[PDB]
Amino acid sequence: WNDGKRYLWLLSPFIPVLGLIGLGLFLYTDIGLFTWSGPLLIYGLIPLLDWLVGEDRNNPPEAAVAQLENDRYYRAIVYAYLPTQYAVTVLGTWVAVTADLAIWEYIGLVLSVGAVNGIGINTAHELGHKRENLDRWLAKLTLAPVAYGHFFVEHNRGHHKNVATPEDPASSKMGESFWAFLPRTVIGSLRSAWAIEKARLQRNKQSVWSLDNENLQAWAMTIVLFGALTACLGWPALLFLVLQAAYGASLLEVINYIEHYGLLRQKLPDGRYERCQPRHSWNSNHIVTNLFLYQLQRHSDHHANPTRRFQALRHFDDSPQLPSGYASMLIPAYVPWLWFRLMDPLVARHYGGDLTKANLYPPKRAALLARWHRPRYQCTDCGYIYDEAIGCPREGFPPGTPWSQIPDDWSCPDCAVRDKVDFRKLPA
Ligand SMILES: CCCCCCCCCCCC
Ligand SMILES: [Fe+3]
Ligand SMILES: [Fe+3]
Ligand SMILES: [Fe+3]
Repeated sequence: WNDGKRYLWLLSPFIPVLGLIGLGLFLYTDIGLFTWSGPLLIYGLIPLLDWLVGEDRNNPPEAAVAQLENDRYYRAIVYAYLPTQYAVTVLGTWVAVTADLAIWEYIGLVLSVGAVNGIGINTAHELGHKRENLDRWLAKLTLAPVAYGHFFVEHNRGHHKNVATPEDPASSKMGESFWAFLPRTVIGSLRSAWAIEKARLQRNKQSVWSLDNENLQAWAMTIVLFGALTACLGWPALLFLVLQAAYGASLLEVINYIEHYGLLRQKLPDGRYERCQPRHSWNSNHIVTNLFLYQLQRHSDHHANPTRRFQALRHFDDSPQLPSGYASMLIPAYVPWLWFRLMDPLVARHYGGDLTKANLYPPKRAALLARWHRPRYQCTDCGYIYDEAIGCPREGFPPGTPWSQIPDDWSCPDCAVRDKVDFRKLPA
């Protein structure tokens, strides 16, 4: 079974090359428009190829899935992204602090570098799920230029666990404007990351202000990079880096807004939420954007099986579908009323006119209800095996720890989507 779209994945590592070409053209021909090579590319060009080329509801055969995850080329693709984002950042900073510029082209440079680092954040997300030790460090390195390093902890252990619940500071509520959502998600991510790492360290009988704190390990790389650039160039370099990092963080947060807008997970008869399923996240199958990003828009199979590699994701008929691709709907997300008009009918239709099973904004509940309501152990998902003789030293359990001493709320440390009570006791 020939994959077909094998070499077409190369567009994903090609975006930083596009930014580099734009910077080179600006430096050579001295034309201002070439600075805006990022905003134009991700606002007018991509949501034009997305219109030209339609859907694709295709899945790999089950037999071929075994060998798709053992191909080194699909990992070389992701690895190739790294040694061009740093080049783009360095060149952009040098140009912004050295060459004479007007205000608007300075803004264009900021936006271009920020966009490159936002797709860098996407690559970091793709890298941080793999259980290989080297990939975690590579993801931490990738998150450095955008200065948002706590993502590696938060996404892996507080978002994938609290999907589509009124507690997660990463799931939208229907009726909530984006600008009323950005501070909430940013602050909640900070607090949750700090709390998670402090809890783990305290369980390990060690102070939070230690070199083992992964948040500090992630932020040290950003501190080092920014300090080196500032020492080489000066304060304007620091200002430019701060602005571009802010824009990249905004780019990540708008996608977080889009993914799970309005959905909700139903409580089990006992006091816990049901396991995450493909019907708890929006999905789309637009070819061009799924090529420029690493199969990102299929945020159902990944977000219910957070170990399948990006080349083996599937399409599920039960999931809700977006009107278009992600890049197609970024302008109709900064504008609140337009986004509401586009989305609210779709949510109501998906829930069959019964909006008592939706994540409703508390201040706007009554209006929406008036307008729309017309009625040895193993993990069963990722295969991780816990052995009493080996134990889990990272989580604070020394070797020789009987299964009874594990807390009931403990979750699988490869996927964090199954609790202790969901494991299966393997036979001797
Ligand atoms: C939850 C996965 C994070 C995805 C990060 C992508 C952010 C950049 C997307 C830009 C699309 C135009
Ligand atoms: Fe998500
Ligand atoms: Fe993920
Ligand atoms: Fe697991």
